[PDB]
Amino acid sequence: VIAQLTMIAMIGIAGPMIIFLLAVRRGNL
Amino acid sequence: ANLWERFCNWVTSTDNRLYVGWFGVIMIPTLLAATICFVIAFIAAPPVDIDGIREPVSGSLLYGNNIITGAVVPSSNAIGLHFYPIWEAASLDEWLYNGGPYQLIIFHFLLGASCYMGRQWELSYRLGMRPWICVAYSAPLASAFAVFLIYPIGQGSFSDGMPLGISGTFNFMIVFQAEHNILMHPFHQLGVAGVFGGALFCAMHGSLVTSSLIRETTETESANYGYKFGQEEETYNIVAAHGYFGRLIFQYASFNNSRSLHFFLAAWPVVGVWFAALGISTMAFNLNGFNFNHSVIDAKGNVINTWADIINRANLGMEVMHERNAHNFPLDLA
Amino acid sequence: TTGERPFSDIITSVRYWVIHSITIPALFIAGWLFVSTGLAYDVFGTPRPDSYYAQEQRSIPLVTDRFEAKQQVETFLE
Amino acid sequence: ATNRDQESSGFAWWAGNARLINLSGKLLGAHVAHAGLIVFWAGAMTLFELAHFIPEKPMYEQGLILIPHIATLGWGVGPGGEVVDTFPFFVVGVVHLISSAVLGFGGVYHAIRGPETLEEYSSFFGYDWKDKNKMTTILGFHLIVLGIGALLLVAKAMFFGGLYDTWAPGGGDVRVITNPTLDPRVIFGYLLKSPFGGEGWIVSVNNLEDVVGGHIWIGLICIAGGIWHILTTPFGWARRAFIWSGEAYLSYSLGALSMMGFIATCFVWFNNTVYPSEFYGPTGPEASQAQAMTFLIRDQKLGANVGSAQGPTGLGKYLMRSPTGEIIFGGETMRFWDFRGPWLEPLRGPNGLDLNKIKNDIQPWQERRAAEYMTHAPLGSLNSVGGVATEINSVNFVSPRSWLATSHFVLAFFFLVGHLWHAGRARAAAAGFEKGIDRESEPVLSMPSLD
Amino acid sequence: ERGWFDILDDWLKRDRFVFVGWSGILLFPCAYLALGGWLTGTTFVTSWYTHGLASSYLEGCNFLTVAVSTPANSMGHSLLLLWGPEAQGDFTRWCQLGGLWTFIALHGAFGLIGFMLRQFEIARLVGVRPYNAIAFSAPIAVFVSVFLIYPLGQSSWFFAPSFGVAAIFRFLLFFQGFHNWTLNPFHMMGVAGVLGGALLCAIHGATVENTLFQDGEGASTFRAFNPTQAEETYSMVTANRFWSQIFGIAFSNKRWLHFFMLFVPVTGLWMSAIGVVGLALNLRSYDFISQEIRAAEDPEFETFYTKNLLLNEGIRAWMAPQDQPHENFVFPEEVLPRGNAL
Amino acid sequence: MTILFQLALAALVILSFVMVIGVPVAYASPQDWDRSKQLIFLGSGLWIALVLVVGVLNFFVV
Amino acid sequence: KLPEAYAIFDPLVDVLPVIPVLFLALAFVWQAAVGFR
Amino acid sequence: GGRIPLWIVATVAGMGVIVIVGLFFYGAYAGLGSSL
Amino acid sequence: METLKITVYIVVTFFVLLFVFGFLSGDPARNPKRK
Ligand code: CLA
Ligand code: CLA
Ligand code: CLA
Ligand code: CLA
Ligand code: CLA
Ligand SMILES: CC1=C(/C=C/C(C)=C/C=C/C(C)=C/C=C/C=C(C)/C=C/C=C(C)/C=C/C2=C(C)CCCC2(C)C)C(C)(C)CCC1
Ligand SMILES: CC1=C(/C=C/C(C)=C/C=C/C(C)=C/C=C/C=C(C)/C=C/C=C(C)/C=C/C2=C(C)CCCC2(C)C)C(C)(C)CCC1
Ligand SMILES: CC1=C(/C=C/C(C)=C/C=C/C(C)=C/C=C/C=C(C)/C=C/C=C(C)/C=C/C2=C(C)CCCC2(C)C)C(C)(C)CCC1
Ligand SMILES: CCCCCCCCCCCCO[C@@H]1O[C@H](CO)[C@@H](O[C@H]2O[C@H](CO)[C@@H](O)[C@H](O)[C@H]2O)[C@H](O)[C@H]1O
Ligand SMILES: CCCCCCCS[C@@H]1O[C@H](CO)[C@@H](O)[C@H](O)[C@H]1O
Ligand SMILES: [Cl-]
Ligand SMILES: [Cl-]
Ligand SMILES: [Fe+2]
Ligand SMILES: [Mg+2]
Repeated sequence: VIAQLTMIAMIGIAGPMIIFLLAVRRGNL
Repeated sequence: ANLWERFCNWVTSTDNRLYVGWFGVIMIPTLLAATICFVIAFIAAPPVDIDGIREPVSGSLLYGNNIITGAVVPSSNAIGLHFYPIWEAASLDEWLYNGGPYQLIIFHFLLGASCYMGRQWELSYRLGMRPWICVAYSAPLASAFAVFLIYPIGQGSFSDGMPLGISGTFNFMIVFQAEHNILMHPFHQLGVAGVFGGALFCAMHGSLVTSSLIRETTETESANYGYKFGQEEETYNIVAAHGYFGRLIFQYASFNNSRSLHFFLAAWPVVGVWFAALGISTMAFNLNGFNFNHSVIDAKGNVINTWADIINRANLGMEVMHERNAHNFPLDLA
Repeated sequence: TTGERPFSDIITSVRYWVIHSITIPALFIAGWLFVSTGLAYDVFGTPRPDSYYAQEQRSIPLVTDRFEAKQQVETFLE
Repeated sequence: ATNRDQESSGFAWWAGNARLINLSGKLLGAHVAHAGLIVFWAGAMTLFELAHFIPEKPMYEQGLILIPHIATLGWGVGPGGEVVDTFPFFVVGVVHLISSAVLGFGGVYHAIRGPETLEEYSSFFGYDWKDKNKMTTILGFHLIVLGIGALLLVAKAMFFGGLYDTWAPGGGDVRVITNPTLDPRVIFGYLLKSPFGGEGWIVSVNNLEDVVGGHIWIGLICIAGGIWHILTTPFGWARRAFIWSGEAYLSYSLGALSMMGFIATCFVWFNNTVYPSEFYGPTGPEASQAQAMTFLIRDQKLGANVGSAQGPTGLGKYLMRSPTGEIIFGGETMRFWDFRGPWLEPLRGPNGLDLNKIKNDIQPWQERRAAEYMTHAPLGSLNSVGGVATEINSVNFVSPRSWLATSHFVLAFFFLVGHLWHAGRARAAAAGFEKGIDRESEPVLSMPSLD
Repeated sequence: ERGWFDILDDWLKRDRFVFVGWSGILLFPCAYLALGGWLTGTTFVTSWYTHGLASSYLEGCNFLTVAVSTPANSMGHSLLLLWGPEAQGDFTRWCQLGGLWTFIALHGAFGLIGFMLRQFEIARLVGVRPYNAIAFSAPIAVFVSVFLIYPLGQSSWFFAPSFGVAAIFRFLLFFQGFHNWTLNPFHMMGVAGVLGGALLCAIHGATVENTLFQDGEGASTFRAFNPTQAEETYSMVTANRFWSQIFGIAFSNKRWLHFFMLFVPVTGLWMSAIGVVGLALNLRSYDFISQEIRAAEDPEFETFYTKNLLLNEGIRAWMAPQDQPHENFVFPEEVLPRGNAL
Repeated sequence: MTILFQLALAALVILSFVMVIGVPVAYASPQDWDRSKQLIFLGSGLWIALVLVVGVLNFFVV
Repeated sequence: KLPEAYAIFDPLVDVLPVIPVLFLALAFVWQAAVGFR
Repeated sequence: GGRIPLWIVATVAGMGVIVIVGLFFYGAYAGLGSSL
Repeated sequence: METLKITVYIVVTFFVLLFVFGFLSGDPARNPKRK
């Protein structure tokens, strides 16, 4: 249960992390 | 020009009192045939063996019905999904006993109403209009397809299509509740939100525009005379209407953009009714309403009834009584 | 344009989050405990899973007396 | 940020993908990334199904839709649809999952990094929607690809181990197809069959020789047509019949997918040849027939004479005639007498169900299959409580046939709507009035009054 | 700017995010308590003692099955006040007796009065005619007829609708099996006004959106409108021609069109309310006497009307023992109406 | 083989998560795009090698 | 079940099929980042 | 003015909604209300 | 019944042919703006 929740937690963060990194770095959004 | 070219010019003329068009070439005769057969059957058709058990149900006025009980009765369960045109019958008397008029009516009507929808696109194109009125009409049309064609297909018989009659409609609804628990299906719930919300926003819009009509008449005249067909100026004050409604709720809950407002008016009931239609069209394949029968259980294992269980008891009453001579085996599996 | 501070200003300000990163979780935990302690059952008089029926009773404790219904529930609970 | 706001593109954020209509590079990105989404789901979903899969329970008791597709191709299964090796399922899942990373790579590259338009860069890869010849050329390439896909199925069936055959004599089994149907009178005869009951148009296909043969034809037709389109430009009558624009072409394809979506819905609902009931559960018609068979077997075992048993209505309680005289099961299942399935056919003779065979030849395997199918009828609730709507909780079951039919009806319907939306928009945009009526050039004001 | 009354009036009518008004003093507390009583009951409160049902998230129900249920039939039409003779100030017992039902129904009734007074108040301040308030009389007639008059004509509040999604589904099914309410011409008029209203909502929104004037360059057309613009945003002339040719008739008067959009659903809801007032007394459209006389004498005569009463008879016998627990119905298996096999 | 296999699979998984975030960020980033293109090429060839390694090692552990 | 050598990756396999839904929701995070311009 | 960008507040807040509703669905299959 | 069938088949064919040939007869051009 903790295993699947951890997996979806880091899968789930990957998308908004990409946008966050790009925004901080003034990338081509 | 040649005969064909003049004909085409006439068919597509923007000048005919009723637009004809290419969709209309199919719509006119199909709707005429469905209408004439319906009217004659509704008045005069003899009883129809809807459930294929030699138990004919009287639908017509001359055989003991009134406007509320009368129907054109679905075709016989012995036919199933078989195509049953007049020429498949040995006689008109056989065709009538077996519910032939029902098939003729519904096939011509579905074809004709589908062409009614194409014709709406067609004329909007002839007039230089945007094209999506036909998309709004797809919602009621999809709902008619669900109850006259998709449901019978799923269940294997036009005898389970919605009857063409007022009490037959209620029969179809009650049996559908027994067999699919439609009330507990979220697509029917979205349809309810669509129609209740459509009615609500209809009254809302009517009342907001009416409340802000610009004074153009005296107290002895209907205010409707304050508007003239084709005038350029808007006839109410939308800023006044928004000022009222933003205050009734809060500013940002109200539209001040007429285009957005009218798009919402279209979309809310149209989307809800598409889900209503998809509710029927998917319960056609027996994916049914939520079942919470005995979902709540106490520490020992006693069933603690909820309102869902009381619904279940009403559904059971419908189920055990419907088509009381048609089932021989313990499960109703279509 | 009625005067109050815009919501979008408030909910993107550091100070809103300093106050609310404590009040929101505190409220939620208080709701949690209202249930987990069992207190919700007693405030509202809702049966626990072991309190709908006595061990061998099998009829429901339906209230049947308007003015002594409160007493019936108390006796049913006995 | 070239064309990435409303002001410059003319399209609001919620219609943002319309900003791509004339940016072939970024549009190729969108398309390739999307193909990666499809391939991704196919691979991840298969692994999920496999991870959950208990090989001794029927697939159809397990919420499986993808393993059944693989099994029907003859991978992983033996006689009766018994699972003999899950490895082919694993291979299918992994290869799609890996492949989706490649497509996702290409998609992201084209969408975000590569040339936004391809025309400057390449004249082979660049395109103008209004270039009728380039359009039919690209269409031809895709036709050749699809034709090869169809022949891959033929290759499996004929040269790489066969297909699962529910009709195999002696019982369902994987079988190599050596004599595929080539006669165009049979193959094209299906297309002219009525879609009504007892006929079923192409949904009636009931043997693998016709299935394989049809894909031989379809593979050749697609390859030939693809060549044709590479080497021709549309005829004048084609030119005058269609709108030629990206949105128009999207609309034609939306109509076609809508039609195909409805066809698939009926295919999974009725057909038990390319959707073997061993893997997908019984069809609705099949389960209803199986119930009548169940009670006929039971009651005859108790001593009933099922041929002469008159039910409450006067029709035979167990057995009656169809409207053309064939002996069929009675009760409500009279509607389902067009049903055909391997467990029932041994009981049917030239006049329909044969009473002699019924009385003497029903085998225990037929009794078992009919009980299994009756009790796995495709009825169930949205929360997956199996059974009629009044059933109590216990059995966690909704047939893969219901999930697949309902999903595809929903998709096919919204695709019809998208067809109308886009076809009507493409017409208006081509004629120049998709943004509204010109207030100084309102067509109706130049028309005579209706009255 | 005078006495305290006029200073209070000033403050009540300030232009703020949420307008208050004199009507706000009735509306806000009543709407708040009705809504909060509903959330409180559905979250925490049982119906074990009044109905023999679980009805809260606490007991395990979901959003579809939770309700605030009516009180037991033995309560009759008690106001069931917290301080009244039944609960005698005991909050726990009051919850167990169904006190939240009358709490919600009555605060909800006063709240709707306050909302409609709000519509009149804001209309008067902004200087518009009060047709929105007038339209809202239809919701009011429905609430009052179904939640107050209906149970007042019956034995007790027990037979009012309970406040819940599935509970309301149950109320519909009960009205079919016991009142044959689908046969009632006042309900049929309600259905016409609701479905006709949804029809008008859809067709009017689609027509405006498809007869718009090109007032901008955008392919997304919403920006090409300005609230203060003098001009109609769409062509009534073209809309009229289109519908005249498609359907045979069309609106030509925009004022009539919008009044009719008020008229249809408002009138349909008012008609349904009248039918429910009749159902309060069991004054149903249950039967057609001529149908029954024929069917009683002729066992081969069958219509969809006789088929539906058989369904009603099933609903009543199968649902009554658990739906009406104060009746202590015991119906032996042998007496239950059932067709063959099922 | 189980050590080699399971490290190779964990590595593939981890490299994947890195690429999933890193490729889009690199592609839409202004500066350091030269050091990015190299890492992307390196990551990609490594990703492909690991797939083949897991694929071969599969049969020594299944 | 997955072959035993892969069993350790069971919880990861349970969550992968949902990833496409996340691509749809990502479009909204991105648009929110560029102010739905 | 605000230090925390609106698109992050939205994304985190939305994710929080998904989690709590997710939990409520899990609960339909376990403990009270689960039919088991 | 045979005559009826033949008649209806002829009628239907006639109207379907009108629909198809009609939409083939330069339909895009039959609008108020660009042809
Ligand atoms: C299948 C879904 C899908 C796809 C494939 C696309 C594709 C595209 N869109 Mg559309 N869009 C979608 C859904 C989609 N969109 C939805 C649902 C909406 C409404 C919310 C929109 C609203 C929209 C607007 C309003 C616009 C687009 C635009 C675009 C294009 C430019 C994107 C850009 O500038 O990124 C900038 C964003 C970033 C740099 C952030 C990162 C983006 C990448 C792709 C994330 C990849 C993550 C992934 C896990 C990486 C795996 C790598 C691994 C294999 C190694 C691109 C081709 C734009 C356009 O048309 O330009 C001309 C444009 O203005 N879209
Ligand atoms: C063809 C599409 C399709 C079909 C037929 C199925 C069918 C099935 N799935 Mg699979 N799946 C799909 C796609 C599909 N899935 C996708 C896209 C995903 C990624 C999210 C999954 C991920 C997945 C998992 C992780 C699991 C399943 C499972 C299942 C089974 C139970 C499903 C259930 O309980 O539904 C519940 C029903 C719903 C949640 C309701 C969905 C209704 C949607 C929201 C309405 C759609 C309307 C329309 C498209 C929207 C348009 C808007 C309009 C305005 C235009 C069933 C066999 C379960 C199983 O048994 O596996 C063995 C399981 O655990 N699926
Ligand atoms: C249909 C999909 C498709 C299309 C039409 C294109 C088209 C293009 N690509 Mg893109 N790309 C794709 C998918 C696609 N690509 C995928 C999946 C990836 C990830 C691997 C990429 C990664 C990529 C990069 C990194 C670059 C391109 C570039 C190019 C351009 C030049 C290609 C060339 O010169 O041919 C050369 C062709 C060959 C040497 C032969 C190809 C052999 C193939 C792989 C075998 C074919 C087998 C079979 C048909 C594949 C079936 C796949 C199916 C099952 C999914 C051109 C605009 C370049 C460009 O944009 O320049 C600025 C560039 O730098 N592509
Ligand atoms: C995706 C597949 C595809 C697509 C999009 C196209 C698209 C096109 N084709 Mg090509 N074609 C294809 C595959 C395809 N083709 C294949 C596989 C072959 C080999 C058989 C051909 C052989 C071919 C020829 C020989 C010609 C085209 C032509 C054309 C153009 C006009 C077609 C037209 O008006 O159809 C509409 C169809 C009609 C107008 C026929 C009359 C309408 C009937 C009555 C409709 C009945 C169908 C009905 C719905 C029932 C369906 C069920 C049925 C099976 C019983 C257009 C560019 C023409 C052209 O311009 O060539 C350059 C042309 O002459 N194609
Ligand atoms: C405008 C706001 C408003 C209105 C119209 C109502 C209305 C009602 N409430 Mg609600 N209530 C409110 C606000 C309101 N409440 C607030 C803010 C709370 C939180 C404290 C409550 C909490 C609440 C509870 C807990 C209950 C009610 C109940 C009731 C009902 C019975 C009330 C009653 O009999 O009062 C009688 C009192 C008056 C009518 C006041 C009259 C003032 C007159 C004109 C002057 C006379 C005063 C006099 C000098 C004093 C001498 C007394 C002396 C002999 C001791 C009725 C529907 C009961 C109910 O719903 O049962 C199902 C109930 O149990 N309310
Ligand atoms: C453009 C755009 C977009 C889109 C995007 C997309 C759509 C993408 C795609 C992507 C993709 C499509 C991706 C994919 C990936 C994949 C991967 C990364 C894979 C991996 C795999 C692995 C690593 C495996 C592993 C394993 C094995 C081998 C065995 C078993 C177990 C396991 C599973 C563990 C959006 C909407 C955002 C918006 C903006 C723009
Ligand atoms: C594989 C297989 C098979 C075979 C198949 C085949 C062989 C198929 C074919 C198919 C085909 C061969 C199809 C076709 C189709 C067509 C269509 C779909 C058409 C359409 C049309 C249109 C759409 C048109 C339009 C129009 C009109 C009408 C008028 C004018 C204008 C226009 C142009 C718009 C079988 C069954 C044996 C078995 C199983 C498998
Ligand atoms: C196969 C595989 C893989 C893959 C991965 C991937 C491919 C991923 C992706 C991922 C993604 C793709 C993600 C995404 C996420 C997202 C999210 C989490 C979102 C959410 C959203 C929201 C929450 C929204 C909200 C909002 C806004 C923003 C605005 C408006 C309002 C609202 C509230 C609606 C890995 C590496 C693990 C390795 C192993 C195998
Ligand atoms: C059962 C379906 C029948 C299958 C039909 C097969 C489809 C292939 C058709 C190819 C031939 C169609 O050819 C098409 O015919 C019509 C009618 O004569 C022509 O003629 C038309 O031209 C102009 C075009 O603006 C019209 O205004 C005019 O009324 C008409 O005479 C079209 O310009 C021609 O392109
Ligand atoms: C809330 C209902 C109140 C009804 C109003 C009662 C009138 S009160 C009134 O108020 C005046 C202000 O001009 C005072 O000057 C005056 O002394 C007093 O009689
Ligand atoms: Cl009935
Ligand atoms: Cl039966
Ligand atoms: Fe309006
Ligand atoms: Mg629970």
